[PDB]
Amino acid sequence: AHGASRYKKARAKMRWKWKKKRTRRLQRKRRKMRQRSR
Amino acid sequence: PTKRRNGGRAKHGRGHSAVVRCSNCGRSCPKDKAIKRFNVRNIVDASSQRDLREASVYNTYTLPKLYIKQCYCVSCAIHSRVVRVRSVEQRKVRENPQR
Amino acid sequence: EIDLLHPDPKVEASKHKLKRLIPNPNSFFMDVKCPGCLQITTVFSHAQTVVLCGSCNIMLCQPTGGKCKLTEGCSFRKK
Amino acid sequence: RDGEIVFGVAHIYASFNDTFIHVTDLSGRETLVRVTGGMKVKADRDESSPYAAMMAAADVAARCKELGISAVHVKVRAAGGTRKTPGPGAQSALRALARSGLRIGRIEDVTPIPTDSTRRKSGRRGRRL
Amino acid sequence: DPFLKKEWYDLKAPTLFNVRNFGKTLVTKSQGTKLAVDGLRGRVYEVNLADLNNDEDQGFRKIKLCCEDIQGRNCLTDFHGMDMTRDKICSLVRKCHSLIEAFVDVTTLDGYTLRMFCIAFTKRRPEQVKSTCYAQTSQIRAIRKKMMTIMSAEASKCQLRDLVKKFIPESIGKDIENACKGIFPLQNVFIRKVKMLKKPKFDLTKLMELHG
RNA sequence: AGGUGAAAUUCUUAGAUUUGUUAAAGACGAACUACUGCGAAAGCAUUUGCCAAAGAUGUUUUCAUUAAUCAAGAACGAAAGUUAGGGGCUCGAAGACGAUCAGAUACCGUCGUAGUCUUAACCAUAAACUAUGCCGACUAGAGAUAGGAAAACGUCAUGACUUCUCCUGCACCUUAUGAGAAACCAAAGUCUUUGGGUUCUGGGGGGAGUAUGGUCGCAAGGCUGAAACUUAAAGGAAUU
Repeated sequence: AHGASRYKKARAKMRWKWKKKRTRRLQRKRRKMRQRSR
Repeated sequence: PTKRRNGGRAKHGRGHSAVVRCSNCGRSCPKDKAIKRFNVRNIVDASSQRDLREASVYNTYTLPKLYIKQCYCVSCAIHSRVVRVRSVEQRKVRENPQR
Repeated sequence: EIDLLHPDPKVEASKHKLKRLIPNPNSFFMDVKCPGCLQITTVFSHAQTVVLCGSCNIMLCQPTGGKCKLTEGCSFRKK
Repeated sequence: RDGEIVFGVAHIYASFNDTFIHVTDLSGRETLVRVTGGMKVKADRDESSPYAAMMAAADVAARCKELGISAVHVKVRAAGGTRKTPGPGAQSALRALARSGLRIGRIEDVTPIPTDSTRRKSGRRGRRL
Repeated sequence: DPFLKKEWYDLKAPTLFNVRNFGKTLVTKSQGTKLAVDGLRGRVYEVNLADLNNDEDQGFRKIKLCCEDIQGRNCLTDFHGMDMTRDKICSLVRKCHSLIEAFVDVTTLDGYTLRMFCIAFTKRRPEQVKSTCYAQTSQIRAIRKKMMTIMSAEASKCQLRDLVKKFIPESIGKDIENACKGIFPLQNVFIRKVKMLKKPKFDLTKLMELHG
């Protein structure tokens, strides 16, 4: 996890707001693909 | 680390302040953290106003002053050299320069 | 340099009610003389109600925040 | 004629990008002469400039003498509204009406101001340049 | 070439103001269907009071005049409303005072109805060391109600012709101040702005009594 | 005319932009506005009335331990978003062209649908911040400030102001043989001279707020929440 630090960005990084969104699109896709195989 | 004890917004026991748009930038900043200079000034400078005293109708006339309240963005101020920037010690002073 | 056992009369008068060494009330009672009647009435200094006379109701005092106002020229003697 | 010094309100609209010099009767319904910074100068940059607003007022000065008008009430104006700080034309245009010899009276700021209103352009983070 | 088709008309003020002259305007030459004196009717004329007085005082404020009737290169104005200049009201606004405002919609004995406004600012005393000074809302409400009642009473008792006269010496502003001291001292106390909502009928014979 | 760093798209003699007086529409309440107020937090600035509710102060009223903190469980919870009706001015994710540039799906410019506003449901998260849990005791002064209360042969006319004391607020300045890694701190003090009461959370950095299972949701997603493998440093505050 990460909790409060979540977006510390102490050193050059991707940027948390973008990172959260990128993972959401990966996750959303995982759903329809897993429901397709039912 | 905290650069200011205050945080620069000067807000206590609210949780929510009013908002104003910057006069140059456009930006929504909080009213408390805006940085405001109420510019009173007469319309025609100083040097040029003697033309109006020469030319005009009526025996004397008070040339009426222009009243506006400017509000700034921090970034608009520091670019335009209203505030620039200060040392860590001299930061803390809150008085009027040019009383 | 300090005396907690024997504090000064001047300073302990200034303090709050309860913060004094012995707590006691700064309110008091009054024998009030309204202008018409020769009668007298025992009235509390801080009165929360509009106090009437002993017969044929005039009005002694109207309630306020703290001490009640007494109605026009009428004298009062503390107990 | 008999009582000299007849008046007419002048309406110096002076935003950024252009300066408008307008002359009208006291009622204000009927106009007398209209000049726009950009009628004089043809850059687009120099529509707003000190010289264009000065040269605008000289044509207004010439036309005012012919029609009747020997004197001018005046009403300066920034764009104001949502956008309230009158442009570099307004310094030079008001000076230029003096050097003609129109008789000036009664200056007013009349730039329109809300009692909080509407929303301004350029979004939340503003016109980042 | 366009302005050969026009001719000048002369505006005339009320007798109340004290200066007959001031109104100069051009309505253009008349044409059968759309004639000049129709188009000249119902124009509106914001004019400074220190012009009408003819003395250098009351630079602030403006009086609006609309010409109800026209007769032979002359225009006869009964007034539309009152206004204050933005130089004045913005100079009076300073930091660390309590701005009070008020209004009432009021009917005169003469038919038409008005919507007056008032502005009052609390004033520091002599020998006052307090940094700011303010009115405690409750105090403000009492003052505000007092302002409207006083304003309402004055407008109602006097007809519009009479009412304009009250405005010239600014007597109404003074009256509110001396009533309200009991709550809070105040300063300035202007009437600011007035707006006619009706104009009741035309009435030619009533308007000629004004123009002496 | 517009607009810009400079221009163009766009609007214009079938009369724009500017001048003036109206009318309609729906937003938003400038200046006064503050190291001010109120509110459990989210939040709350036009006038007047109605409807309950709250704190502080005052009290030689009353009950007499009725209290503090809280696994379960429950109410409210900005903005965005959703569902069904209204309303739709301005602004304006998408989209559209016009610029800039090597390219520019961006910054800049001109239009512009959802949305923004409101009634009725949902959602339940924000740098939702004082990044400091909630009650209690004691530590240190000065001057301001908001609310209430008492005093003065006080000054001007029940109130405004002056001087002084009391509690209750938001803070601020100065200083410590008090604390801290330091920045700084009337609390982060009274803690190796270690125990006033209590709730929740953390154990090197990733993998990961991911996988699977559960449960709430109309969805978006929320709450709970691993491992294999990986790595010698990540991280904090000051100095040059």
